[PDB]
Amino acid sequence: GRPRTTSFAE
Amino acid sequence: KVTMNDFDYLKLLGKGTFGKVILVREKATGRYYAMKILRKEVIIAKDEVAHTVTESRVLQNTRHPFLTALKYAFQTHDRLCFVMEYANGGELFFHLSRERVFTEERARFYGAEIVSALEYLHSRDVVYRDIKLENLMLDKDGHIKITDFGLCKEGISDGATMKTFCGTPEYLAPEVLEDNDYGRAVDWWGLGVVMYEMMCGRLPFYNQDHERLFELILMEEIRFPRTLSPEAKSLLAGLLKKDPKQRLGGGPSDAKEVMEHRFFLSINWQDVVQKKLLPPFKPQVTSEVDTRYFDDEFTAQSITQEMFEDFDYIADW
Ligand SMILES: CC(C)(C)c1ccc(CC2([NH3+])CCN(c3ncnc4[nH]ccc34)CC2)cc1
Repeated sequence: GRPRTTSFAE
Repeated sequence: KVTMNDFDYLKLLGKGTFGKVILVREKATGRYYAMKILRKEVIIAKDEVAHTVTESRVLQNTRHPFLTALKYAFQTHDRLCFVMEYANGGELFFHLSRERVFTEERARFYGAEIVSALEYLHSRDVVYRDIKLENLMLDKDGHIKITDFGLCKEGISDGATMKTFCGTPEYLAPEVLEDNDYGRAVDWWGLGVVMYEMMCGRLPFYNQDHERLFELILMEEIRFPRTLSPEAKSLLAGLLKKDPKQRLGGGPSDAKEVMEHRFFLSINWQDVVQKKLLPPFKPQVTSEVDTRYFDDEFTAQSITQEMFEDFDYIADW
């Protein structure tokens, strides 16, 4: 499982 | 020139803020692609212009079987469109959520393909910066393809540095959580986290609170399962070494230190790229239009001058 991650960039 | 109406819009593969991704069929040829469709007004409003433009430039100057290939880039007045090759097999995130944990041999298959790709990219002076199960897909033949190149840095050769705090929280190298600049070693940390997810069935460090998740990546030491092979434990301890200069592939040779580790003793690096290896898993698709390796969440739905100068594109292949 484990939830879907999201890319960031400051 | 190419237009939105050269395509049949068959199935929805993804959807988010910045747009949708649709399986499509070029009408004039029969050949199926994934189309990334993005709203220009949302891209511009959320400062994601450079990334989109980088993604097109990168995708334009790369040629490798384990990197996704751009056929068409084009825009309308309100949209940007990338027509790339379709990954029938879905994301590794999908497969690993189902199986929970792969065998060392299978992990090793995928690990080699990622390594060959990062080798290629590093040879092109590109640092990928976003290795995750979501960005790792499987083609019809069972091979890996890296998708999503928005976060890349270009023109980083040897020991060049970067400053942008970017990527994915769970997957961040310790040195990127320290102030100031960082090098291409970060990609190997990335490989260390996906191999670990593939072999130990969980993320090496995790906390929903991001403050804690970062305290973990910096301070905590990885644990390994007891019956994980010694050469696997060795590989992982080497890739998830916190100090980049001491990390495997962090030296001056880069990918070669990772290729010459004894986890990969059986792998012929000449013939990984040439694709002579029977993959350990073939996606089991009936038709070309079958999306059983993407989520019902998306697939069950039916369907509808300066800034973008270096974007439009037609592939010669
Ligand atoms: C909403 C936006 C931001 C547009 C988005 C949605 C989904 C994804 C994840 C994918 N792994 C990559 C694109 N795609 C693909 N599916 C199949 N073959 C593909 N080839 C290239 C991309 C792609 C869906 C899954 C990434 C971005």
